[PDB]
Amino acid sequence: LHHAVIPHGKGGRSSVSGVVATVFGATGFLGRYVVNHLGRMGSQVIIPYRCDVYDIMHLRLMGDLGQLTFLEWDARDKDSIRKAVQHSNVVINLIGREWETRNFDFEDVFVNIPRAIAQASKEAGVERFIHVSHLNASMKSSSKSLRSKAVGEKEVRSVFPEAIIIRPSDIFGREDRFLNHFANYRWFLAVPLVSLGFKTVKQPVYVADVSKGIVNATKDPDAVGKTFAFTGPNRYLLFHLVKYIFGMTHRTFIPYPLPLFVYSWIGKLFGLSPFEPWTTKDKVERIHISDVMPTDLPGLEDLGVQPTPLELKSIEVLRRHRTYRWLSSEIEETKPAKTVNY
Amino acid sequence: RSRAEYVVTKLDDLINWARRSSLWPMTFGLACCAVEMMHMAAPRYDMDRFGVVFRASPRQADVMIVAGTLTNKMAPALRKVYDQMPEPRYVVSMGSCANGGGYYHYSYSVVRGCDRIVPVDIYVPGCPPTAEALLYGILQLQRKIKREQKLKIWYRR
Amino acid sequence: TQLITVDEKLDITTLTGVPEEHIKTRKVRIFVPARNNMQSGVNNTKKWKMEFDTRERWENPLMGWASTADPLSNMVLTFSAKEDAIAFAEKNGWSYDVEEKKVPKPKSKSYGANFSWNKRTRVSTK
Amino acid sequence: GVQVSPSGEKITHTGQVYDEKDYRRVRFVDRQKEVNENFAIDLIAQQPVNEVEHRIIACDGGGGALGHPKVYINLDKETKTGTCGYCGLQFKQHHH
Amino acid sequence: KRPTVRPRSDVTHKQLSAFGEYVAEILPKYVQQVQVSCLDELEICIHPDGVIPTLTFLRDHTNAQFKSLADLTAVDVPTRQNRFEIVYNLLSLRFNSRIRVKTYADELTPIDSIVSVHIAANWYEREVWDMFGVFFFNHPDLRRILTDYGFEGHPFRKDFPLTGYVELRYDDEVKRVVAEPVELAQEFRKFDLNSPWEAFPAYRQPPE
Amino acid sequence: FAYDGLKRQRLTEPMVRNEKGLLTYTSWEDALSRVAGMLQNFEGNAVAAIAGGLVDAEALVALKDLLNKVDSDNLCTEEIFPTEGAGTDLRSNYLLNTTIAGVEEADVVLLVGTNPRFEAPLFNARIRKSWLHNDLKVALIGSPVD
Amino acid sequence: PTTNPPTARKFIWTNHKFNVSATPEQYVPYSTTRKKIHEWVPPSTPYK
Amino acid sequence: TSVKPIFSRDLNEAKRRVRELYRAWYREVPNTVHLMQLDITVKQGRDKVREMFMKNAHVTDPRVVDLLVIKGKMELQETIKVWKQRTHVMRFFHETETPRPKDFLSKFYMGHDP
Amino acid sequence: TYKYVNKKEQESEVDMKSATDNAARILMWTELIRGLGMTLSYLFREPATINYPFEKGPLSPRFRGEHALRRYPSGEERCIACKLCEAICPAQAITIEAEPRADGSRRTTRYDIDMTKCIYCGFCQEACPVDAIVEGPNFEFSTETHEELLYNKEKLLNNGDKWEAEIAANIQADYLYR
Ligand SMILES: CCCCCCCCCCCCCCCCCC(=O)OC[C@H](COP(=O)([O-])OCC[N+](C)(C)C)OC(=O)CCCCCCCCCCCCCCCCC
Ligand SMILES: NC(=O)C1=CN([C@@H]2O[C@H](COP(=O)(O)OP(=O)(O)OC[C@H]3O[C@@H](n4cnc5c(N)ncnc54)[C@H](OP(=O)(O)O)[C@@H]3O)[C@@H](O)[C@H]2O)C=CC1
Ligand code: SF4
Ligand code: SF4
Ligand code: SF4
Ligand SMILES: [Zn+2]
Repeated sequence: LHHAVIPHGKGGRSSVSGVVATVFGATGFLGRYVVNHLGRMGSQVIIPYRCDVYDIMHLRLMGDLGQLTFLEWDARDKDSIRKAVQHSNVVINLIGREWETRNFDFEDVFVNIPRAIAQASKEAGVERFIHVSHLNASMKSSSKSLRSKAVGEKEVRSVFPEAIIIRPSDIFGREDRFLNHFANYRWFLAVPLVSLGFKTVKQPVYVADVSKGIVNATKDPDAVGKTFAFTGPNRYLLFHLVKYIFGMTHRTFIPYPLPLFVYSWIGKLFGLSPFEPWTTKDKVERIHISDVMPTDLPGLEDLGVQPTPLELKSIEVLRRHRTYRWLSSEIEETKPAKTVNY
Repeated sequence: RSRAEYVVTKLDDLINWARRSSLWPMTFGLACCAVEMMHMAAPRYDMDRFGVVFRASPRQADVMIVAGTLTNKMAPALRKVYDQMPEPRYVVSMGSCANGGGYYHYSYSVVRGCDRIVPVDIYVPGCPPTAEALLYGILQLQRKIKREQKLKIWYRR
Repeated sequence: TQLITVDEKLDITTLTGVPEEHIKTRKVRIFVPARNNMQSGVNNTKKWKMEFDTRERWENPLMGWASTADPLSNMVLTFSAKEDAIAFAEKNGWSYDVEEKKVPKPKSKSYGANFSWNKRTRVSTK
Repeated sequence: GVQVSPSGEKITHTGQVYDEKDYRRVRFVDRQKEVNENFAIDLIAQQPVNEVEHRIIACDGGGGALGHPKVYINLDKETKTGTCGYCGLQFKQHHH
Repeated sequence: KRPTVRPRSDVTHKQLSAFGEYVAEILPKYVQQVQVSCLDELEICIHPDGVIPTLTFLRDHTNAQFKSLADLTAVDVPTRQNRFEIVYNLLSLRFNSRIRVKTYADELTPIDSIVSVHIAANWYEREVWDMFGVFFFNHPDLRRILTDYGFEGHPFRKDFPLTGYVELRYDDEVKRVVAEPVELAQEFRKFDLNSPWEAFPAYRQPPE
Repeated sequence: FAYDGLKRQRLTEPMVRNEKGLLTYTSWEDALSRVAGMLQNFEGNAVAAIAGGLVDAEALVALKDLLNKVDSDNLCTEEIFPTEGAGTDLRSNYLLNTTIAGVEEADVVLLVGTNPRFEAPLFNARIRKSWLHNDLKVALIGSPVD
Repeated sequence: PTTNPPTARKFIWTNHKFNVSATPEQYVPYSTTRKKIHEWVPPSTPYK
Repeated sequence: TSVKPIFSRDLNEAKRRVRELYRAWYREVPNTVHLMQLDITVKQGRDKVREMFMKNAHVTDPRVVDLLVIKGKMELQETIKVWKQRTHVMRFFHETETPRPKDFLSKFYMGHDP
Repeated sequence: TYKYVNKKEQESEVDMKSATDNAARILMWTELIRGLGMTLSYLFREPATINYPFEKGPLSPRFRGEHALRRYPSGEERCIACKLCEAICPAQAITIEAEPRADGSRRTTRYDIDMTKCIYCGFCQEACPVDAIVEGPNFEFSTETHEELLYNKEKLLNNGDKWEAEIAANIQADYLYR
């Protein structure tokens, strides 16, 4: 290898981990955690960004001096994508929206941008490309986003043949769109679950676990060309999961069995917004799609991460949503949700 | 280009003009450099003329002038009062101590630069930087937040 | 009534606050420092010193400076006596390597040997 | 003078430049690497040789106390001029 | 006469030597050494158990009246058995004089606190404990005063590194200021600024 | 002045042969795995070691223990010393037994088959010092060398 | 500097530059020292 | 081989002081977890207290263990009166530090540090 | 000698006029009215505010600002890589490496100043034997990133080329004191 890419130090802030990683979805929810881990171990992290320097400026302290390179990029600019991936050996793709704008739709975001990034990366000569799709993105799913991510997986594997495809489940964290969403149902009268929240199984995975998995994929020699499944340790029904969320929030719980078609109607009613929508039709379809069982795919165990349970890491998310009455409540004051083997 | 882009740009220019014409520091200093920031508040330089008025609580504060040495006993308080400010919050580091540790860079009890704790928007060098230099930093911050285009990036989204 | 009896090695490592790595994995060197041959002055070879084993120094990615990860790289401790250095090292729990002081050997100097009648010590120049 | 590498990056007067495959040029991407355009090596190569008459010349760099500590250069070797160790100005004795 | 040499007065040296003899013969139980420097400063070195009688006598004696404690500090000389040399600087406003009282301690022998004599000794002994680890008996509230909360080790000791063992930085994963083992972008360059030629023949030690 | 050889022609990464026969860089795990696999493939007489000149005693005893554990005794050095007779069995047979203090103490020295000025410059300097002061009788079997 | 202009030198800038931070013209630090330890290059010819 | 005691004449009285300090810490841990909004549970804090005590368990000198009791009592008081914060409490867990493995292969693969 | 700041001399007794004066002082707020009048005088004075950035605060030729590396009138850099500034630098903000140049002169290949670590004390410019490193009076060089405040040899030489017009003039005006 090169003389400047040899790792040095004891793995701290000022150390050299010998990885030059271009992280494309670094501004969003998972991106800040993966950039935090990369800069923690000490890395050359390139952040191509689209939004304001103020909006990315929370990432400025994630690493040492000169170890983070921020640069403009446009999703329609192959020249800018190539100039972002020109000096790198790991290219990490986290580009994604939960809705559709008039400039970018699901097909563009989950197919065209990852294909362009992988093509520029292959023509620039990187040796590791990591692409984060979603779990249960096989094909012919009931939502547009899952099908688009599946055909994006196909295109990414066709262009870059040894790309590490990571399929995490519904990621929960401090700034997620999952636990904060289910706690944001508290602003309405009831919780409108489809079939009262049953026949829908979920295993959420911690964002720090996903980020540690991505970093160990950057330094894993035998992970090339593989598809990993990043899932949590316990499978919960959707009803029991929302029940545990509202119990930890200590707010109230009134469930409501509401049919899926009119729930999709009110979902796209909320989604027809110029700003970031509270929910969309695709969002409620993703909520009510059950998670598949990962049998043959490797996971966080095979990639070197112990999955932290939601019961252990749930109070750093839901303590924001509780009132003053229940603010000083511990873990043991809320009964954990019942798990299911299936 | 189309009509809507020009309207968004002019509205955004108005937004940024208000934001840079009214910026309030948190009444917060540490050392030598805090003596120099009150020398900038002194009548010669008139940060009040520039439109820049102290508010003690971080809830009414816009810009955080980290002026002095950040110690290990002070860093959690620094981060706390940074996080308790509202969303449009900007940070100016003042002096060599807040920039990169300064004259106590090799100390056991000194944070090597306040950017290890808070995201620093601009850096003002000197030990202490004169009130001239801090006024220069404040005007540079005004130009920097004049440069941003939140509404325009939102429309391009 | 104010004297108790202990039969131990005076271990204060739990009171020093040093982490376990920098106690167990460190080797100190106790010696009188050698006189540098660029000068003839010998005032620096009078006090005993302990230093620590050298750890890794690498190059900074940004500027190229000498980055380090150990705290005890510039640690030099001075002592009046070798047994005092042994006492300090055993009290602080560091394994030590001790070099005996290299005193210069006394030698016979005579200006008249430069002008010998028969010996080879006569010099051909001045 | 300044020269450019095959990678297109200009070379400083110290002579250092990043390699083609060096990852540290992303530091210069979308920015600039600045190099002082005035090189001291050729800026002395354009300096004329000071022609004096004495066997030992004294140099202070000019300006008196604004220059360097004054040194004495011995101009005996006819095959090589005498150079001040501080300012680099060459001196030559007259053999005519 | 000499404009570059500090003028000296022998009268102050004689008065301080006479008072040193006076204190030494008044308190032979604890006074181990009495010396007067070339700078006309009086130092009495005493046993650690005699700190309370010595300070009380110096404060409450009519001929001493050292009612003001200038400072309390410690010096770490880690080549002797009792490595912490504890120094009390005292001021007499009645007689316009200054005295220094020295004692010794090591890492496991505390000495008596003089808070009952001087109230400034409270914070000064808190500083001494925080910086050097010397415990003080019968202190009202002996705790750390200058180091960070939960700081392990006493940083003014000689064997403690200059940069320390941990540093603080903000972690966004846990949203907290957290401590990490020390890593420096540029290591502190140790300079050997000691000439191998003897500077002061009056302080030439005999060979070992 | 030969310390600047430690700045050029240096091995920094482990290398292995390709499938075409060229040396390319690899990881420590891969290099040690290949060498260990070959070592487990081959038996005691089939594996041997040879040591050069700039080698410490720690690596020598480590390689000795490794080849003794795979039952290999072909532990050779590239410098030749006679093996029969006493050989390396007796420590007086291969050692400067008189030592450099004995260089100062002797009065007649006989150098057989060596050029001490270049083979051991400080030992030759001590010979010259004792020749100048104590008047050694130095004699030589070998080529006429300054 | 109209009655007492400064001394003219051929390395002084003919054109001044203002503070060019947050621009493509800004100063970016780098190491001005060349490579020190040189790796041994293996030959490109196989032995067999 | 005769020294001057600090508080305890022998190791048994100092062990009694250690036991009393452990009682006070074990009582305080639920109050700390309730008052400062800590991620940990009551079991994790008591396990951490036990871990620190067992870390210091190898001491057999009465003066050293008396000073350890003194330091533990100051930490306890600094926990009673809220001077240590959430960050100061969570520095005991090292949850951001990747631990160095104790095996020779990992020590060899990372770097030259033994 | 000494004096009392609050101890009054004897007593002013009790007189009817003095009692009336004290009653007027307490009731009609006389000291409050005169404080109002003095603040009114400040209102009618002229402010001491200069019009930054069009008016700049006055300075002196000794002012320690942004660092610079000077050259000789021939254009050769004054620094001779003697590392005296790095030795004297109290904050250890100077890093120097050097080698013989192509013509044999001893010039720096690396003269870095961490200006976030600098304390701007002038020890380097008073320790330099050849007036190579100086503190030009530029203070208006605040940046937006921490990296670009870490100065290397090229930046320092380029700044010395930029500010040579007033650095030489200031050294001419002040050098006779130093
Ligand atoms: C609206 C019209 C204009 C109004 C005035 C506006 C301009 C002036 C503003 C001045 C600045 C005020 C700022 C706030 C000041 C607060 C302090 C303050 O005022 O304290 C009050 C001070 C307090 O005094 P004090 O506090 O110093 O007194 C000591 C009191 N103890 C010991 C209890 C603390 O004075 C008063 O309370 C006096 C009130 C007014 C009394 C007026 C009496 C007038 C005469 C009556 C008739 C007399 C003759 C009777 C007949 C005789 C016949 C023989
Ligand atoms: N969040 C979840 O529940 C899960 C998400 N994933 C996947 O993981 C990835 C990262 O997740 P997450 O952080 O939550 O997603 P976000 O919603 O936070 O967005 C991720 C990033 O994508 C960027 N981006 C989106 N659209 C565009 C576009 N058209 N052009 C340029 N940049 C764009 C955004 O940049 P900017 O800020 O500039 O707009 C943002 O930084 C996504 O691909 C997501 O589908 C997988 C499993 C679960
Ligand atoms: S940078 Fe200098 S002036 Fe400012 S606080 Fe630090 S020491 Fe004081
Ligand atoms: S700047 Fe001056 S003091 Fe520093 S190395 Fe160069 S010549 Fe020496
Ligand atoms: S001004 Fe002082 S602190 Fe700054 S570089 Fe010069 S000597 Fe160092
Ligand atoms: Zn000269």
